[PDB]
Amino acid sequence: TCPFYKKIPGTGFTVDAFQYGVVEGCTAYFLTHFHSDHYAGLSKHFTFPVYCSEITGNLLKNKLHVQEQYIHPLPLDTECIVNGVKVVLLDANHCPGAVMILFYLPNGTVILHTGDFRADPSMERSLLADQKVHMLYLDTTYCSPEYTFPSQQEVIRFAINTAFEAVTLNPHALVVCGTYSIGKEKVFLAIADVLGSKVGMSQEKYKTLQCLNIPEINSLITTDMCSSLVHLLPMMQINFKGLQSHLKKCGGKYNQILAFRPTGWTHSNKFTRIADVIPQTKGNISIYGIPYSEHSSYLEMKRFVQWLKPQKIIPTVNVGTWKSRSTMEKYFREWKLEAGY
Ligand code: NI
Repeated sequence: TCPFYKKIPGTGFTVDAFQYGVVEGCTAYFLTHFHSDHYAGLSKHFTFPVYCSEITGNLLKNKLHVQEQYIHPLPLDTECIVNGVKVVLLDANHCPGAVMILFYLPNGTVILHTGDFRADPSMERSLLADQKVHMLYLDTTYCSPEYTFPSQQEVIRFAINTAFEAVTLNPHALVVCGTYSIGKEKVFLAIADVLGSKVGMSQEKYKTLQCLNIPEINSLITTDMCSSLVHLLPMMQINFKGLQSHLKKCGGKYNQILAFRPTGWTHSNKFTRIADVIPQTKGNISIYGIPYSEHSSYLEMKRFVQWLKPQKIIPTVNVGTWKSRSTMEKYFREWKLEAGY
């Protein structure tokens, strides 16, 4: 049965609620982004209206085979009436196609559902600036002060510089990057651009990337592995055994691998600056864990919420333990007392 924090009061609407069967009283199912914990339950047999971004709608139709007649894509930054209620979709600065949803309830209440997001000061100048929000359904993934990581720009700078140095020292090195979902495409695209290579990958991943409206994409990716010196592999294969086995398959073209594992936060963020990061190495194989996050840091989260000044906060992440819930509620009260709302 559908939990309370996925229902929007005073509407027929649910958010990211496809794994509960037919939800009583739901006339429209919103989907914030195409990540599996959120789309869990959708297939070609789904027969209710789904509201989402154009990019999420491309993935629904091509990857999950949802029939076209039940996909309702909405443009961003645009007031739209859905089943008699005004809604707006905003960019969530998460993965491609990810949105936040503003709902303007018939009784005058305004609700923001962030989906998954990486808060940014640029959001303070979206359509959020123009009016008050009463309730915030908040992505609280890293809601604790220990969660620090660098900007995405710093992380990409480190990766480009590392890859370009390695391959310039040894023109016979292969670069490999791990993936298990959409998001974080900048990691492998920026490295392939510095090296003058396309990115090589499986037919299934090429298919997924072709749904994302990235400009000039036919110029950046390929299924011809032999023509590429940046390869994408499943995240599970990014270990010494899996990489050794991949190197065997490349027909003696290469004699070294440099591999990247984009993770979220890891406890080595407590001690080591991005500049100082070092790989794990075994023989002719090196593996870098790089803290490329598509979720808010604690400080980014706090800044957003103190700017928005919501009357009530409903967390959507870390909601299963009393310890987590009590910790989050303590930070929300701190933020409110400090800023004075
Ligand atoms: Ni996500």
